[PDB]
Amino acid sequence: DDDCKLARGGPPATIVAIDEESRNGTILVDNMLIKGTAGGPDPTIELSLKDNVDYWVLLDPVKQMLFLNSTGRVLDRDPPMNIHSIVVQVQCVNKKVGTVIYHEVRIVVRDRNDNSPTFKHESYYATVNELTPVGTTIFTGFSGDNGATDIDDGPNGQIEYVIQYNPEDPTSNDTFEIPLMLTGNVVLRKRLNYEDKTRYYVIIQANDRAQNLNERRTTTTTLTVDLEH
Amino acid sequence: QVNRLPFFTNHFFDTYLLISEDTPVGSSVTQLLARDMDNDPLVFGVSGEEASRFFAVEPDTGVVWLRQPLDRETKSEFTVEFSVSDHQGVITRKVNIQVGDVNDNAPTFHNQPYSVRIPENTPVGTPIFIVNATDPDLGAGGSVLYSFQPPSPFFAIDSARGIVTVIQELDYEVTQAYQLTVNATDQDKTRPLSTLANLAIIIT
Ligand SMILES: [Ca+2]
Ligand SMILES: [Ca+2]
Ligand SMILES: [Ca+2]
Ligand SMILES: [Ca+2]
Ligand SMILES: [Ca+2]
Ligand SMILES: [Ca+2]
Ligand SMILES: [Ca+2]
Ligand SMILES: [Cl-]
Repeated sequence: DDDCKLARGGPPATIVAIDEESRNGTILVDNMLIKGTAGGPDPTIELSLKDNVDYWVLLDPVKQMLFLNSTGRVLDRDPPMNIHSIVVQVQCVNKKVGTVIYHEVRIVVRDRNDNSPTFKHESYYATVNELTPVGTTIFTGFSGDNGATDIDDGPNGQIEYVIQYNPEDPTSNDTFEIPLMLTGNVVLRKRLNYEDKTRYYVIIQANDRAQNLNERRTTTTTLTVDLEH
Repeated sequence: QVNRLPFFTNHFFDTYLLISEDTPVGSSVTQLLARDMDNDPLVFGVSGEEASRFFAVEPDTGVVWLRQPLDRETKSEFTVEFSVSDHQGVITRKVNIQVGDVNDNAPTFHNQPYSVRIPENTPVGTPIFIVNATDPDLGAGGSVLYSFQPPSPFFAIDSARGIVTVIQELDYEVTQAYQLTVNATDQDKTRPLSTLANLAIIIT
């Protein structure tokens, strides 16, 4: 009869989503809603998983429930593991007819902001001529991937650079600015004077662009600016 | 007043966008929504070589249209990078696109032509032949059942396994050859598709 066909309406594939790094035992699909019973006195169907690559999914055939199996590992969307989605088949065999139906399950794995920016170097350096006029770009060392980078995806992986106040060099964040935070190029804002001050310690904080401000992650570096003469 | 950058607000960026593979070329599949607190004029785009082959975006409205047919049998998941710009900043965001299956393939027989010689004294219940057909749609849509059209009083076919059995004593003198038509159908609830094949049974 109809055992092994979907009991639910809708399309053939059972698509769900889940955050990376979800707890072992997370319920991926509460009920597959396949016609027939795999349990009880007189089961009309058999249910098992196919193409369960690396056994991320576990099936309870009687409940028709699918679970994440991550004991001793994490479901990681980021490099180096790069798990963007999991695809399994719920094979259903009709015991009476012999019919076989594969119920495809697709699990979209969502990125978490679980990584912070890292700067390529531990600190950065520029030399500036005392007569350099205001408005001049004096540091472009965050171009390429020589600045901060972040292994998350989309906005969770994009970078903004913001000069921070430095209590050890109070004037440094007045004397230099970053007008375009997405680039992190530093521009001279006030006239220099080699007779008064020869070094600035500029604190630059890189943040990622997570949707919500309070899940943003940040990292700090120092740009040391020496005047020449 | 430093520029405030725009941001996408579509709920799908948090989950995924489902698009049926029978969506026609030129149909609108969604509309990008963005907000800029400056209320700057916004320009919408798609980025990526793969993505821009399949979708186009109206730059002012953000209506996303399909450029060429989706095919669930070839590719059922895409990642698409959309962009929104206030002409001081390009913001990008990715969406996972899931292709919905329809029943769009009939079963295909293999190993044809089908032809088998059997002796007149072949017992009832004897397996004599196995037909095979496959069907790449999902689920019930891709699950093949076999039958004879019409059924034969001399031969049966197992609906699931495609094994042909003798169900009646043969008689060379009565009939020397049968030409049976094997139907292979998928089981799609509302739009089943089937395909026919000839089976010759030659008596000796
Ligand atoms: Ca991760
Ligand atoms: Ca992540
Ligand atoms: Ca991040
Ligand atoms: Ca703006
Ligand atoms: Ca197709
Ligand atoms: Ca089909
Ligand atoms: Ca299809
Ligand atoms: Cl589907």
